[PDB]
Amino acid sequence: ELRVGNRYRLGRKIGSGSFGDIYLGTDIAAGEEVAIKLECVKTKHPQLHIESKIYKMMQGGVGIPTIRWCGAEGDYNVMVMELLGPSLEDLFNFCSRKFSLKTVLLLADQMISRIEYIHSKNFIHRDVKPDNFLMGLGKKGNLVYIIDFGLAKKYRDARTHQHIPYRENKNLTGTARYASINTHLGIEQSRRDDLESLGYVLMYFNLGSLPWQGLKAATKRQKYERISEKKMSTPIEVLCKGYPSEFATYLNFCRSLRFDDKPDYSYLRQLFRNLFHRQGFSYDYVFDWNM
Repeated sequence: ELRVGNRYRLGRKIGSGSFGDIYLGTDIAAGEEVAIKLECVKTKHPQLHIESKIYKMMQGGVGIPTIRWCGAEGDYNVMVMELLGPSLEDLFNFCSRKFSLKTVLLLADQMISRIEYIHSKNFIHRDVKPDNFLMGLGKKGNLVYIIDFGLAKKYRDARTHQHIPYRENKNLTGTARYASINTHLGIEQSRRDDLESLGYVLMYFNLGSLPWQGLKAATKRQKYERISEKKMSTPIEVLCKGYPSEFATYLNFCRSLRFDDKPDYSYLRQLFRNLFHRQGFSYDYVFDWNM
């Protein structure tokens, strides 16, 4: 059988992320199913080792997947990770593409804390999207994980907390649908941009779709610019109309952060936490997919 690490049976391809493909694998020893990321070694700028080092720096964090093994075999760099449960996009589809307010708020609280944690380790994620959040397994089925550090970048020095300089003409990184407005404008990303993207993700869960989704386009350049210009032309107060004002406050707060500002994560969490209590929700972690 085809094995990597002389321990991991390789199975079918199950997705493609930053700079590499993801495969199902089986810990042929432990007997557990795993996820296996492969990067073709035939490149002048390999990334998987860099990503692995970011994960390993993160593993003191709640909701960061465990790395099981890192190595090079034949034509591929290999990173084996703990296999988690479905992505938030998967669960969104299981729930026919609408989440209740309570689920969105329960998710929002944990997703802000994952991003805060990454920032506390001097990195920005730069690919905040529903597919990059996965629920845990078993007694960790209530826990939201964040994955994929292939687009991550250090935003400050560990010692001085000197922020990376302000720069323009930086290329777009992750998905267009959730990119911050500044990212469309080619501005270097910082902490504010991870959080603004989360704001779009939350409104996506509330609405079923964002207003810059499904814009008719013949070529694929004209589909991106219609995303960019609909996102730039749709005020937050229009985007969040008919939803609790916290979501508009969240997005306005994130859009108004200065490039090098430290976000007040606690205030953002309390915004949603206080709304959670006003709606009379309880913390029983019964998400839409548990019903």
